[PDB]
Amino acid sequence: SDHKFLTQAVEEAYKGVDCGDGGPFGAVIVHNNEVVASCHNMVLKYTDPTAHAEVTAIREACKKLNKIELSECEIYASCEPCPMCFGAIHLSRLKRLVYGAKAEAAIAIGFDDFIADALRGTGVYQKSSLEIKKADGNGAAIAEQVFQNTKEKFRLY
Amino acid sequence: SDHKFLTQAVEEAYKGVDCGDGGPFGAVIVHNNEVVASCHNMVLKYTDPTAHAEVTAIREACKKLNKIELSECEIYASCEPCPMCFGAIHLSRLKRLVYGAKAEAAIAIGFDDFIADALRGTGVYQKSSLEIKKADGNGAAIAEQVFQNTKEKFRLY
Ligand SMILES: CO[C@@H]1[C@H](O)[C@@H](CO)O[C@H]1n1cnc2c(=O)[nH]c(=O)[nH]c21
Ligand SMILES: CO[C@@H]1[C@H](O)[C@@H](CO)O[C@H]1n1cnc2c(=O)[nH]c(=O)[nH]c21
Ligand code: NA
Ligand SMILES: [Zn+2]
Ligand SMILES: [Zn+2]
Repeated sequence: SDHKFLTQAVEEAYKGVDCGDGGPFGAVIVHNNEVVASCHNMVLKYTDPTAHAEVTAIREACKKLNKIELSECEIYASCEPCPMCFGAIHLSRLKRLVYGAKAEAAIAIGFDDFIADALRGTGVYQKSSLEIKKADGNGAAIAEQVFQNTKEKFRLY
Repeated sequence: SDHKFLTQAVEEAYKGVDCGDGGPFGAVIVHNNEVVASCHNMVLKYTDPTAHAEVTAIREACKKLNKIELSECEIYASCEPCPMCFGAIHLSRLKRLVYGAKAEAAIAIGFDDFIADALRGTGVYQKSSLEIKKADGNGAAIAEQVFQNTKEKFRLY
């Protein structure tokens, strides 16, 4: 299950950067193995710097389920969510987060050094008790290669 | 000019609570004394937990200026922005943030303890660069009074 949905997020990243919607980032929100939302970064398409893949997926899933909490759903991110996106995941009350690549893989291709303290447990004020799983092995390697692969295909933002 | 725009953000908070759009939070984005956006929390109206006042103001200002960065603009928040909102403020490259009430004022009336380390200067992985001003005197009094005046005028989220 984890491998399938992380793969779907990676494919969303590739698709979004291929059609010019935004950067190579994907996010899939799932409710008991039923995909509620499958989105990618829409910053360029929407002219919205908040339209990251995770925030877009949360918005879509919440309007689809007609409620502002997703306590029965889990989110799969192709890359480690940024501070804004992790805050949005916290506010969404999503019960589990699985992400593929570490943020350093995205920083390596010139992206801003923007890492969520609450995700890595390095904060004084912001804490998290959300279940967080960093993928390993297969899906992790594939997700880390995304930034070196999608790199001549978009301009940084 | 700070007091005027902070008071406008507080007025937005009151209006949003009256409308039932969301909670008592407002945000005003300006460009050299010209209001670019004036928003309040729209979580209940939009069925969107990311639709905080600050995120909504950022979206609307970026739509108005036809770009994803607001380096020439400043933001006034009625209350101390949450981690998600401070991350959005960082991504939007706003040059200055002026906030009225400390987050403890919102916590005292039933909101979650959800405080941004980067705003208070305790961040390790996330480090802010923008100028930050906490309101004093009459602006602080107004922004703090917002939560005492709106208690049980809205549904908590
Ligand atoms: C990586 O890095 C980067 C930098 O820092 C900035 C840019 O501007 O942000 C980030 N990003 C982007 N895109 C995205 C999504 O989609 N999601 C999330 O989470 N994040 C993100
Ligand atoms: C304060 O407290 C609270 C809790 O914690 C959570 C909820 O759930 O968040 C927060 N909030 C709300 N609303 C809002 C806006 O509008 N803006 C911002 O910033 N923030 C916010
Ligand atoms: Na408005
Ligand atoms: Zn993000
Ligand atoms: Zn917020």
